[PDB]
Amino acid sequence: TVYTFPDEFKLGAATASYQIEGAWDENGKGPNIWDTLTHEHPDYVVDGATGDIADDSYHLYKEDVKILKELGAQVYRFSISWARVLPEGHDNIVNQDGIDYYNNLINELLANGIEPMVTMYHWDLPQALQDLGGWPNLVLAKYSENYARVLFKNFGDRVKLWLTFNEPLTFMDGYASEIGMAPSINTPGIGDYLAAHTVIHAHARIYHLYDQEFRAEQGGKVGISLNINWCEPATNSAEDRASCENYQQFNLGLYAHPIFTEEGDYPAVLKDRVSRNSADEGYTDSRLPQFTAEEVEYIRGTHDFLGINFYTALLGKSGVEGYEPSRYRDSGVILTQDAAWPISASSWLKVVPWGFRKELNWIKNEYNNPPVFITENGFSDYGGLNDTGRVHYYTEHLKEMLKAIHEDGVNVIGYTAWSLMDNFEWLRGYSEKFGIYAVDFEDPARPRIPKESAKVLAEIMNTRKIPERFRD
Repeated sequence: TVYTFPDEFKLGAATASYQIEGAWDENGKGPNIWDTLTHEHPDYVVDGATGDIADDSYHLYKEDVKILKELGAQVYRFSISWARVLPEGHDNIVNQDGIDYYNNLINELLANGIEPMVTMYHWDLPQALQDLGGWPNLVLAKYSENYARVLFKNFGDRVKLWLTFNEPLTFMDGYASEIGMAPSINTPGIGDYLAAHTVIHAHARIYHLYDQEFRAEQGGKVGISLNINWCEPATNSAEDRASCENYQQFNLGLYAHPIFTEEGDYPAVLKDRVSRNSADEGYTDSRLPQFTAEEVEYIRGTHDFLGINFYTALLGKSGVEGYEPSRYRDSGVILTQDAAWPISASSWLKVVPWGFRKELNWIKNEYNNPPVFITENGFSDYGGLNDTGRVHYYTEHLKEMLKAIHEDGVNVIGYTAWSLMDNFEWLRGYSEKFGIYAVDFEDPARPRIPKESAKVLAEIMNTRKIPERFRD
């Protein structure tokens, strides 16, 4: 039984718009911040790669559905490109080609018995909105509401699973480095916190919009996808344990405390440590923005489930490091990775499957066992179809998740593998492969071909259990 998926549990695979679509300026699509980064700053990206074509899923979406059907996916998580739908960012112009494209994809999925799960914002902000400052400018919360209204109105009759944002912990870092994630602005410790603040407000406005304007008719669920690494105490000391709690609160709690707790607001440790550090550095005002009591009440409770992206673990020990100011320095933990952990093709990603179970338990206890949908989990290599490392990664992580469900009572409701196919891996270009299907980026037809991991995941989805040969 510990190896069998619950009957209602949903299994599938995930992608994101800029990573797969191409057609970056086709049929009225406006430019986004990743068009700008890859066009103006190819020195920031491995091989100077761009998403101009990527998997060409704008043209090849029927092929994506075909492979999802072959895999046996019950759910397909994908994102909508804001600037494909609203080319100017604002809602004055709706691009009918963009509406037609996502309707075509949704209708194709449903005709093939696959449920769509839609991420509204997966990092591809319209450049016109970044020109106002982007996420640090709170005016984007209302713009985000207006974007979501267009999405609910056009697609919500057929889409019943929504994520407002994907990994704001990551995309806020686009405001903490001059050479990093789009829009590549160097305001660490200041602009990244402002970006988080706007995202939380935007998420809450979108949830309330759904309640007010769409839920009665559409009957779907709205969540958010938050990434989090497990942080294992370097030693069993109380002080190293404290540092790991700081990590959870500074990385997951930054977003999940305001939304998923009864109290709301940011975690106390986040407010207190930033306030103290800001005072010590001579600022009149804390670098952490504040919610009013009315905002705390508006934001808390804005969820129907929690989306989690889980990949890896770190070791945490008591202490402080990093540049002043920065979120890492403010967090009061010294982070490392254990040399013994198996590696991937991504410097940050080590294979630590038991960390997944620990993280799921941390979330269960902190947030009172919310329904959790694993919206990403996956592994990188540099190429190859006989992807034994990826097969091991998935079978181990799925076993650890099933223990969390069956042994630990964690309410995990679904799981989408990152990714359906090799795609544009952001600053890593096409150099790091996360797909269960391989794609030849030198072939204009971009054929998708199954790796061993696709075959193993198909076997898992078909049998609804971990095969005997992968059990302990």
